[PDB]
Amino acid sequence: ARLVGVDLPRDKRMEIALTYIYGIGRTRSNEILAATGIDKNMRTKDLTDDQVTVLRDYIEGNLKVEGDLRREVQADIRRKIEIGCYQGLRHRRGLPVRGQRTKTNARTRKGPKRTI
Amino acid sequence: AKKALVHKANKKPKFAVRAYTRCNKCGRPHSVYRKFGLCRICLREMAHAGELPGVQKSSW
Amino acid sequence: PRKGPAPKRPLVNDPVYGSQLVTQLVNKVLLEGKKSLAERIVYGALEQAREKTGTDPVVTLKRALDNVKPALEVRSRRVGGATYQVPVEVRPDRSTTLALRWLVNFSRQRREKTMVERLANEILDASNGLGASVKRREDTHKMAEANRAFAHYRW
Amino acid sequence: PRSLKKGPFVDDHLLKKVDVQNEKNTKQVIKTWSRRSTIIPDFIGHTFAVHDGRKHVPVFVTEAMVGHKLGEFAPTRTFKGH
Amino acid sequence: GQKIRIRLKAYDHEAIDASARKIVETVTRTGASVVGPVPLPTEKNVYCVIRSPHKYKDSREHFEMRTHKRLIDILDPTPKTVDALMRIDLPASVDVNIQ
Amino acid sequence: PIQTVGRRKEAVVRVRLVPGTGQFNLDGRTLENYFPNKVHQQLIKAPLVTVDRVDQFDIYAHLDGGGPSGQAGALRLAIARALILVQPEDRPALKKAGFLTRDPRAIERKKYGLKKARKAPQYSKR
RNA sequence: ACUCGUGAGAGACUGCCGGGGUCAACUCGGAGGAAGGUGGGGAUGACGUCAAGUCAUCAUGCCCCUUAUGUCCAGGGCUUCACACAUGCUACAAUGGCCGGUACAAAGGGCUGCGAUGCCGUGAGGUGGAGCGAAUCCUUUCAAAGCCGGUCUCAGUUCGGAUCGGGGUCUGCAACUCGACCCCGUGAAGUCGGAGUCGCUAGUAAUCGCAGAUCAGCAACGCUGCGGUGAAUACGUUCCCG
Ligand SMILES: [Mg+2]
Ligand SMILES: [Mg+2]
Ligand SMILES: [Mg+2]
Ligand SMILES: [Mg+2]
Ligand SMILES: [Mg+2]
Ligand SMILES: [Mg+2]
Ligand SMILES: [Mg+2]
Ligand SMILES: [Mg+2]
Ligand SMILES: [Mg+2]
Ligand SMILES: [Mg+2]
Ligand SMILES: [Mg+2]
Ligand SMILES: [Mg+2]
Ligand SMILES: [Mg+2]
Ligand SMILES: [Mg+2]
Ligand SMILES: [Mg+2]
Ligand SMILES: [Mg+2]
Ligand SMILES: [Mg+2]
Ligand SMILES: [Mg+2]
Ligand SMILES: [Mg+2]
Ligand SMILES: [Mg+2]
Ligand SMILES: [Mg+2]
Ligand SMILES: [Mg+2]
Ligand SMILES: [Zn+2]
Repeated sequence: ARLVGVDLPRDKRMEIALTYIYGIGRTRSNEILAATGIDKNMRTKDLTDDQVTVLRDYIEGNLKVEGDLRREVQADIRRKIEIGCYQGLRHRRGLPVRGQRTKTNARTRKGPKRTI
Repeated sequence: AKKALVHKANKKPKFAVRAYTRCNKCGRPHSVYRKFGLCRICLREMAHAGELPGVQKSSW
Repeated sequence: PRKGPAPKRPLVNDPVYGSQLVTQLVNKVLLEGKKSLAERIVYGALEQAREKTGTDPVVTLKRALDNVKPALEVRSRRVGGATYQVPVEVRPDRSTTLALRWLVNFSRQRREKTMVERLANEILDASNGLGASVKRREDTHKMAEANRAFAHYRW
Repeated sequence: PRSLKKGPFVDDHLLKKVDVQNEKNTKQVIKTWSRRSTIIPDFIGHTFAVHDGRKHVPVFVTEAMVGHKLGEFAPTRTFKGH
Repeated sequence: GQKIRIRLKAYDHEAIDASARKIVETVTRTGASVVGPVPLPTEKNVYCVIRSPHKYKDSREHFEMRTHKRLIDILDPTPKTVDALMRIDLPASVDVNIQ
Repeated sequence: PIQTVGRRKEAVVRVRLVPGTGQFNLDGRTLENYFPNKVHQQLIKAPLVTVDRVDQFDIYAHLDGGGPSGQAGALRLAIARALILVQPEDRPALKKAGFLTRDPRAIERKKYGLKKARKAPQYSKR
């Protein structure tokens, strides 16, 4: 299926189909499906348009999803990097902000490994 | 241990979070037992001399 | 071992059937010390093989064991700076142990998407002569017959 | 994060300094030695000279950076690279 | 029917047994019913200490502290027995609790 | 009244024999309900099979401590001991079978400098 | 009348029998017995070697500072990073993840400390606080693996959880360098691994839990201890190390 520009998987359980939406994850999907009363084990083959549309209505009314989320994320990044904050300088240097052990770990943030 | 510092620690600190152990016999800051008030080496010496009433070698 | 041969444990017999081979198989397939779970695996695979083949499970088990058990093994030793392969006969007990080990190892590496199924299919293939264990024994005997020229070392 | 029930903590001496400063309406460089005091909307148009371990670095504070401690905008360690 | 919990605390078996005996003889002399020194789980405290200062941690030493606790459940608390228990002196190694 | 006791790895059990039927009472429930494991049933019933006196003895069990296997071993040992006590005639055969011999193995001491029991920590020559 | 906890005693000494042995040590087998040939484990380091480690536990000979290299206080640092090595945890999935029902242990701690029942929070936690200086009250009736029922059909996946944003609780006068925990978004590398190399011979290997020291908060995946389920193999010293 398709929703908000997101191609719902051909055959996947809704608990992860809603997870694939960038603004909703595992526990958010669990709470949303609990609230709507929808079974979390059924397959995509039985999906219907009206329930999907009302779910879209609820999620857009109560939450912000996709491009808006991105935009406030980069807005936060730019304001923090402009105000000279510690997190701003860490983003400038491309390093973790919490201040983990940069000695050996943090390869995830530092990206590929290059030898000298 | 600097005697100035050990006497200072004995002196009542201006705040409740600034108190710590400072083993009495030698003033070692690290590795000190709360119950005995003595550190590792002091406990070793007292136990081996047998002057501490209750400590003995353990073998079970 | 230097002082002498150590005693061997008195393995106990299976109550469900009465064959120590089943006990040996469950012991070999034991993983992370889950005895009951391994026994359940073995019983389920045996029942599946029985229902697929329509024959006696113990009978087909001995058939596969006799088909796949080896007779000769190759040992390595270095003489004059050159490493040579020397073959030597193997006793029946170790032959059976190696047969069971091969059965388990080549049941490990099938692609049936389910281990309880893979074990049964490997047993059937070994029984009918199309098993990876059978191929392994073929290769072992081929290597022994090819490199038995150095038998005069007798070590 | 500071608990909401207790509320933000501000040094008494620094609070008095800013209060007298904004009562007199004069804007000058305040010799600030508290890296712990949190910022309050009353710091809209004041300048603080915080201590970085070597010398006082003056920093201008506006409404943009509300909700952060003083030490966030004053780097402590210099890293020139390799 | 009144019962008093006479608790004995000590570190050494010889002295705790001697104190319990002494209590038994004095109770018998005064003529009161006592169950005796019923056994209890003894407290065991284990402390581990590094062998030497400045690293060298692969070797350690372990220490133990044993305290023996005995209960003397005295029944029919005769005032003479109570006064005798009060004025009987015990070694410092043995502690007597009256309750 | 007749009484017996068995021990295996801190598993202490109480067993009393009755001349009744062949019912097993383990803390108010049957052998199948309590510890439903074929190994446990066979190890519990082995001494009775060896003696060949099936279905005229009732046992009532009070259990404390240990685990499933330990309790099963303690029960088998206790019933063997009670069998010998009630009928010493079969004692030679049962002892030859090996049911009256207590099993003197359990968890051993943990020694400092190691991880547990006897396992050696990772020791490298580097 | 049995465990139970803690006092005394008995019990393994080649004790006896048969054969080898110089009729000697010692050895093989057998009977009794809980154990048979130091039953299992711990405490236990001879003369000396490595000018081994420690003037930062402490003590000490000599030199050095004494108006300083002694001393108070505010802030910062000991947690910095384009890299390299060592020790552990999490995995790489079906002997499995998740959801519901369901039974078995040991030992230890508790005074300026444990914290019951009840009420509200998804849950960290907020109110209150009986019972305890402790076989009694709390650490949940000490659990987890285990057993039964349903989904997943081999996917970078319902496996896997780091990184980055948005909200709170708790100890602390003091959480931005610089704590932990709870709620959410976030979905990266990783499909059993190169020469080479390490541990282990019975309750052992492996796997799964619990408690304590230091401590108000914790960098606790470390150390110390207490446990559940529980293997395979040893033909024999030619080759590697001592
Ligand atoms: Mg402190
Ligand atoms: Mg200390
Ligand atoms: Mg090393
Ligand atoms: Mg020497
Ligand atoms: Mg030296
Ligand atoms: Mg030297
Ligand atoms: Mg000195
Ligand atoms: Mg100085
Ligand atoms: Mg520092
Ligand atoms: Mg450091
Ligand atoms: Mg893990
Ligand atoms: Mg469950
Ligand atoms: Mg709640
Ligand atoms: Mg429970
Ligand atoms: Mg994941
Ligand atoms: Mg996981
Ligand atoms: Mg990968
Ligand atoms: Mg793949
Ligand atoms: Mg290789
Ligand atoms: Mg801590
Ligand atoms: Mg134990
Ligand atoms: Mg264990
Ligand atoms: Zn000391």
